[PDB]
Amino acid sequence: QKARIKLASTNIKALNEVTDQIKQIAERTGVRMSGPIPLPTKRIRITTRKSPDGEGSATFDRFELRVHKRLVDIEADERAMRQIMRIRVPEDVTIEIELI
Amino acid sequence: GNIKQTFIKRTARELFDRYPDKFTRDFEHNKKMVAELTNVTSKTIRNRIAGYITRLVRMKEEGK
Amino acid sequence: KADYNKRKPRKFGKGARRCMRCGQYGPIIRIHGLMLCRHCFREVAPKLGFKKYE
Amino acid sequence: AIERYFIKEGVKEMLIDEFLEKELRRAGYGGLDIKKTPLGTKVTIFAANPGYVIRRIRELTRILEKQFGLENPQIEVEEIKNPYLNAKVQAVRLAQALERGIHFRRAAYSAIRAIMRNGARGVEIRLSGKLTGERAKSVRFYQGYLAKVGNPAETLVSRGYAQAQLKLGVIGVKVSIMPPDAKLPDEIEIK
Amino acid sequence: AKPLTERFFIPKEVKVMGRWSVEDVTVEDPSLKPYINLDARILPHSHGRYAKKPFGKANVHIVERLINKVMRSGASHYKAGGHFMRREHRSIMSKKMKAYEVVKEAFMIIERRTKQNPIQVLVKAIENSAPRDTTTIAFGGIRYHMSVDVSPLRRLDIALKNIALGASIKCYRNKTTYAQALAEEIIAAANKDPKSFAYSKKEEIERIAQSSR
RNA sequence: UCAACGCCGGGAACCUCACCGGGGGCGACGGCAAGGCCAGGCUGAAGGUCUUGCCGGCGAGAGGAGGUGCAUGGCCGCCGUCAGCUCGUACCGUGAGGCGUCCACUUAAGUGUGGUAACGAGCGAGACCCGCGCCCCCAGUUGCCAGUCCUCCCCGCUGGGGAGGAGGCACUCUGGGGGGACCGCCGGCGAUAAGCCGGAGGAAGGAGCGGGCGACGGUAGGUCAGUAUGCCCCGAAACCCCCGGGCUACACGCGCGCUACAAUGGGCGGGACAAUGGGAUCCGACCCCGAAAGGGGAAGGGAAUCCCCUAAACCCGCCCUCAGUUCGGAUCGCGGGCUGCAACUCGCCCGCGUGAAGCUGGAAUCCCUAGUACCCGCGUGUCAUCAUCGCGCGGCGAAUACGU
Ligand SMILES: [Zn+2]
Repeated sequence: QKARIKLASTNIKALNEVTDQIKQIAERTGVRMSGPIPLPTKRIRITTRKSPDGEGSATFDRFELRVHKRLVDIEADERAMRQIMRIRVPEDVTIEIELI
Repeated sequence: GNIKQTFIKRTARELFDRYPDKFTRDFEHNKKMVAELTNVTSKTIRNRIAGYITRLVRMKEEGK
Repeated sequence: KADYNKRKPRKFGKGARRCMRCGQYGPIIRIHGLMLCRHCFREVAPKLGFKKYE
Repeated sequence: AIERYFIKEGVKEMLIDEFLEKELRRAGYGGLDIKKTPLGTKVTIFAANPGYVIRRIRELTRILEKQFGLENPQIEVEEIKNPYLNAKVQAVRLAQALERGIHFRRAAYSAIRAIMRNGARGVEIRLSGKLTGERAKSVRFYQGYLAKVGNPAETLVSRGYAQAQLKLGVIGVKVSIMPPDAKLPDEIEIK
Repeated sequence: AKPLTERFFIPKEVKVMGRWSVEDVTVEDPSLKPYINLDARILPHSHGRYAKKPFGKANVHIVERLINKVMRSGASHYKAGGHFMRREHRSIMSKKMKAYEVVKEAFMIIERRTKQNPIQVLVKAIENSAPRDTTTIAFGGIRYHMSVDVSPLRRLDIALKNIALGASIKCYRNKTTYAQALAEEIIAAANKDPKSFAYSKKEEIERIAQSSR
């Protein structure tokens, strides 16, 4: 009877946006939500050598891509889904919803 | 080095030339006054300015 | 005649992976489905979203 | 899983951007944007002379997903506003000038004034190569303000690079512009 | 084997390792009194907290300093007893447990053989192994080998290093153990026997210094 | 030479490949059928080519891991994490040029306080960005289990100890937003200025700690063998494909390392204790085979849910007691396996045997100021298989100086 929402993004602006949206929805309406819950940030590190040749002292570039993760549970009302599915979902955010 | 730099010292002297008695000999009051009066977004610069102003006030008030 | 012109479909080895930008063979970043040489990755990383963060 | 096709998308976007930067050079290329609607791929192409893009557009629409494999692509063509603040198009403009046969001091000073007129706090152009004879040299023309080092360097400044191909060889053009809507940390304004 | 009342030892009073007191110990050199820490403790382990501060070593218990000296490999880049002592994989480097136990056994042996407090023994040994030296000074262009006095803290460092090196010497590639060697060194230096590396080098250093006065 | 030599991410079985031996393809554009194949033969093997027939109706451009890094672009190292490098107006000089940018004190710093033919500006330093450590607010799943309730099991002495599943977000942790440190207080030393050393208090004390971004310039420094490019050169070829060899060859001189020359130890059996990261024909718990390496099934997991994962050094007891040994472990024989189209040249693991130099090292020389150095193991990159390497992670944890 509860629906679970997973949010993933490289930017926190869109995340704050979507989460405040869902909070306003579930507060103006009568329906319960647990969260939002911050999951551990997932970072991808790629370390490579600068030089295109083999001469000179060796120096290394450390490149890092960060991914933030949020979780919510929304209680799965009918108006809930109808008013949640139609929200501005920018392109820098990935959303996945499932049932329990 | 604990050497306060150009704009720090200049802004202190200017905010002091103006609004003179709105500052006193306590770092906390001076800090919040600086925050009120200036458009600064970092705490380190604010605190250094406030400390320099405390020193200015001490020396002016009770000496040269 | 027309057969001795195309390469076999290797499954493993240095000769089974190219760089889609430069065409090199050897030193290819293999990490997370990416197929780019170190040079090309170091050139186009920010346009993919990587940063300093050091 | 996650990054397999996340990075797939990033890589293909970069490669298509490159193909287009190379095939839309006469028009003035400024960028790209992709959004896969449920109907198909929305493909926004910026430019400064949209007329050049337009049966060319048909050949693009087809070749794109004939070779790289998009699905249901349809292309839009916008026009950049204030193109004299984008270092990319300015670099390509100057390279095309030098290829036409104008002298480099003239071209550089012209571009500098034409950029600084329409609004800018600072500009820097660097030319490198065989400018005077068969031994190579480098020369810079600058004006105004810049932030060569630090984070604001990446955050605020626009940078561009291009290659001029003459009968003798390659000349490298580097451009860097600062916009007027900027401000630095120590640049305070006192109440 | 160790008996159980020694393998599982529980202290009740504040005492070095729970066994040996300090109130009956008395220093006599007025130069070294203020640098010989005799505070009542149970565990001499400071976890490297007093290194940054210049004179922070006067707050460390003598036993902890000795343990840290004993925690060594021997003699690299210099010869001691005639020869390099390089172990490099069978050394107790960054292993304070073993040095703790070595010092404990040595103290037990000392108590057994002397019927006194090993801390008093060690104190007298330091007093007798601390040298009161020469260096090179330029009075303008020209340089002379001169004789200069020494400070208490460097005296202590010297004495402790020399005791530990004497033990490492007498335990080198021989049937003797490190604890027995350390006990021998300490007793010898405390009763002023030339059998001791430390007393020997003290006398040699003062001898040379006397020349170049 | 520093700034070459575990460097070209260069751990090469085929490929990589650029080298050697031998084969087979290859004429965009332009004007004077091509090709597909049953059987047999040449051939390492091949409609590659010959017998057999049947079907089918000349110069350039491309390309080049070919030459030139002394024709270039872009990128990288070094001077150097150095504090330096320029401009306007005025003034001094016939002029090249000078001043400013100098003197005194002062900082990690052309960083600042005063004086002065200079007055004012600019780039760099700083400011800026990331992480560590302390406190507050918000949040409670896939993370946590203290206090609460119910079951179940065990011990000795009913007093203790464990396992579930309810139910909770107290604690830990996770991650967003805020606070906190400023020579601020007090002592001294300093021109009464800029500032220096110390004491408390405090999570933290003197740009708190550690990193990223490295100015104007120059080095004919390196890279055309990463891609791009001017000139020069190679068309049945230096172009494009397949087979086999080689880069793994060894009288020797060098750099960087691994293992040791033993008791500050070797072996056997018992007892403990992490973090970083990664994971679809991938990680693989759990069961069964096997002495070992390994084999057969297979839950779950797209990763706060499952897995890689009960690390070693350390502690306890027993044997060895200063010996070329129960140190050391190279070299060689027989056998058993994995990956892979293929393991001889030229892979990795397991068992039983074999048992070489080496007894602390001259002249000379390297790295290191604190959670640093020494010691110990692990992850990841490369990767079908292969780590004495690079990039990182935690465990145990000092000695000396606060100088010239
Ligand atoms: Zn590439």
